[PDB]
Amino acid sequence: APGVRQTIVQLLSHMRDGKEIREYLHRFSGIDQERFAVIKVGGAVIQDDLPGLASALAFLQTVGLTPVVVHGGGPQLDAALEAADIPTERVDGLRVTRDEAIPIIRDTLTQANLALVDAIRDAGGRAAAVPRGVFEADIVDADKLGRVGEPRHIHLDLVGSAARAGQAAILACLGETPDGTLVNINADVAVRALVHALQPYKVVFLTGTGGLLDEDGDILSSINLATDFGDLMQADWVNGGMRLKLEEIKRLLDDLPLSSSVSITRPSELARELFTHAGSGTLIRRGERIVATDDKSSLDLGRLDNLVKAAFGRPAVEGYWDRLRVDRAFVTESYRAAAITTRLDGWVYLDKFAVLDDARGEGLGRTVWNRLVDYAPQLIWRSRTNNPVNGFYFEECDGAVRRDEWTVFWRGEMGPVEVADVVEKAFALPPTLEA
Amino acid sequence: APGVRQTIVQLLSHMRDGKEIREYLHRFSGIDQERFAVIKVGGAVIQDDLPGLASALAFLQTVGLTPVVVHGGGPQLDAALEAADIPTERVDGLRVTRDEAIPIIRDTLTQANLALVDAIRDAGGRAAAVPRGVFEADIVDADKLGRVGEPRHIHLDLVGSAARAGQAAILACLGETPDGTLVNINADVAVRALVHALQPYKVVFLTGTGGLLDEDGDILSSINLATDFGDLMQADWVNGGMRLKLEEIKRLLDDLPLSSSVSITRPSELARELFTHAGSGTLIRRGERIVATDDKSSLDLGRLDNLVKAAFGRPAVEGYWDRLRVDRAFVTESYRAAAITTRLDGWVYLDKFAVLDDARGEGLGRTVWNRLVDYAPQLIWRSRTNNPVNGFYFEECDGAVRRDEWTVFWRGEMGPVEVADVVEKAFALPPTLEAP
Ligand SMILES: CC(C)(COP(=O)(O)OP(=O)(O)OC[C@H]1O[C@@H](n2cnc3c(N)ncnc32)[C@H](O)[C@@H]1OP(=O)(O)O)[C@@H](O)C(=O)NCCC(=O)NCCS
Ligand SMILES: N[C@@H](CCC(=O)O)C(=O)O
Repeated sequence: APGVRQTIVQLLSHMRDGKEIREYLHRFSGIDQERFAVIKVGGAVIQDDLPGLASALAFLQTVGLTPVVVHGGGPQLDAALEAADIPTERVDGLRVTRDEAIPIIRDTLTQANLALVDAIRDAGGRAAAVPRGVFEADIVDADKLGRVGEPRHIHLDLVGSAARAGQAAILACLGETPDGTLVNINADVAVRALVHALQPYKVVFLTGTGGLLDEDGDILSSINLATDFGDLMQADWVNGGMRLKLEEIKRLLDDLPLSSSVSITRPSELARELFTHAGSGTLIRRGERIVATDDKSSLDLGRLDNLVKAAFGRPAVEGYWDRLRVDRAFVTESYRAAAITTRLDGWVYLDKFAVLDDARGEGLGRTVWNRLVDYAPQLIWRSRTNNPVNGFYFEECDGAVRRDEWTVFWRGEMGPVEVADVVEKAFALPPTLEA
Repeated sequence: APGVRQTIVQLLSHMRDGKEIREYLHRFSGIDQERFAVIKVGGAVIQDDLPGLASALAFLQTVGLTPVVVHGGGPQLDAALEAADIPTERVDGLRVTRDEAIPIIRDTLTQANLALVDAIRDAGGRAAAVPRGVFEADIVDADKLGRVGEPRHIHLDLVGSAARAGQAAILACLGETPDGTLVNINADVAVRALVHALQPYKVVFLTGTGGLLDEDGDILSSINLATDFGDLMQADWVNGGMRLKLEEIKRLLDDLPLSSSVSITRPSELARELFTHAGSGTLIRRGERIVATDDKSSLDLGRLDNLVKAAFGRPAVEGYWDRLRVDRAFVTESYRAAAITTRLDGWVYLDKFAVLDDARGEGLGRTVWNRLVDYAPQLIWRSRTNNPVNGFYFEECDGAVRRDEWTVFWRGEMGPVEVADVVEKAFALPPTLEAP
């Protein structure tokens, strides 16, 4: 109680991710009991890597947060104890469970549950076993699915306790009925119900794969449901399986504020993912729409003049804006990330790419970038040999010429000797921000 | 002890620099508690920045790491030494300090000691006051230099005590003859004797400037005495002071094991310095030497084939090694890092750069590489897209062209036409290594 809370202040204040951590914590003080963070976790995780999952969640709690873990039984019961005590598995719609199957489920869930609760503590944490008592559900089928039910009220009583106790709540997917009868609850429906009730600021999905994947099989860093979602469903390259993950994640995020955001990762990266503007693994949000224009008189110059001053660290120089010509402006509804292109001897030129810290974190920088380079297949830009955005530029560039102070990039398909003459012109261009 | 450990690690394991801090712990878990560091503090730094000082020294103490911090009063001591008076004389090259200076010196350092010890604790740490009882010296010269001495034997019992208890041992520079006589001790001669006695993994020199400087006047991230010490000592931009500093830093490091490393940095930087590849100071190793040669014959190509199978995921194609026509090669004395340069339509072109993780971190990747780009001012290379070292490449290139699979870099002033030419060539060169 004494030594912990304190000896991480005067600890992670000498660490490198340290200031950036203290700051989510503080601002993530939309405490309200357990409004902290709901976390679904695959059954094939509690199995194939417990000590990690358990170290992961222990860190959260000893750092400040109060996770509300929910868990399934996949491998451990979809296999083992049913192909074993020989009741077999009956899949109608998707998964029924006659009377004989119940004591197997009850048995196994309270096992993994406890497995996890104890593991966390083993790993430095404080946790609380909540195997039954939260999910009150009706049995909707009877003659069909046998003994499966739907969450008709959430009981936070027991969760509430753990929260004030400094413990993580570890909840299994069993629910009584209004008459006290046991029944199974697939975790998809059960995370909806819980996440509505609590209204959390964060929603993690801990999977073995620990991510969600772009067109090129790489990890999909960030999704803007507002802009990116449409194309995403109606997209040949996104499988049916993932399409659901989406149809079902929007369903979640639409039930929460815009403060809210879901994160899919694997435990070993979960922390580096909740506390870095980088991240690791897919982060999703309702996000904002982007307005795209070429009519300057259609732009909050003063608001933008703020966006720039804030992003760069210095003020644009006098009457810079009134002069500015403007080929195309892409600005996010909130004005927290913009790109403005002028022209240069007939090349699309990136005059300002300005994005704010928290805007980078919601993955909007990326979102503005995309629409820009979906506009300008040939694009020239410069940057200071300092601006730490250079590395993001270098992976988007196709060309790059370095000098002591400036660095010109291109993203067209022209060649070293074709750009040659326009590359020189960007270097020649004068600073439009001060010292 | 394995109680603290277990958990204080189960935290870092999730911190960006968690891995390197975890390692230091494990290394220095028992019996070597006092073998981790010999932190020397400028008398000037206990003056202005005492709080920040304590807060670093404190942050170490609070993760497992128990320093042996040594100090020497400096300025506050000269000011006080002129108060009473009789302050001057340097007959030799060290000061002369006579009987009258003593009572002041001892009570001046003693106070500085306490000051610091109590400071570390306020900061949150745990420390020990060792104002005297560690430095047993003989007395250099009677008449000439007064009551100055030279350390002969180090009595480490008081520091094992501290270290053993999880406490940073704060040692002040005060001597004591074998006939009991108390005596003045020069900090440098005193730190050398202690680093001997202890054989630390580290020897940190804390200052205000917090780093050594290059010809440019920027900071000198590192040094590789095996290679860099000759060059540095003939250079006309390396003044006296800095020569004399490197000299001493060498005498220490020749006396420690290989793993040892001297850092000179600033209190605010100590963490970054000791737990990031980069740090915020000048870091010095004894290091290993590099050979340069036009003479493929004169190389262990069997080793090299490994160095390159181990760096890259896979090994060179069949016959790559026979075939190869070396322009120049720089291989490190241990074949943990090598640049191999061939020729391409005239230009020097970089056919192999391979640096193992362990070597990349010790700072050899750069040592080979400076040696390369020094030989080949105009250089053309290439790298795959998914290559770890592309960022360092891009920091070092003068321009670069990127295609999906590969990327061609270059250095040196080089006309557009000159460059597009050679570039389309290096894109053409076929895989000298096997595929993924
Ligand atoms: C650009 C250049 C390198 C040549 O290649 P190119 O024919 O123009 O084609 P590009 O290099 O532009 O195409 C490469 C890019 O397309 C992109 N791309 C392709 N598929 C993609 C995908 N699924 N997702 C995202 N980006 C994708 C990339 O962003 C990539 O570069 P990257 O490595 O930074 O990611 C050029 O500077 C050049 O050398 N031109 C001169 C031509 C010549 O023959 N010169 C000789 C004498 S005149
Ligand atoms: N990336 C390596 C060589 C890879 C290859 O050409 O096969 C280098 O340039 O040093």
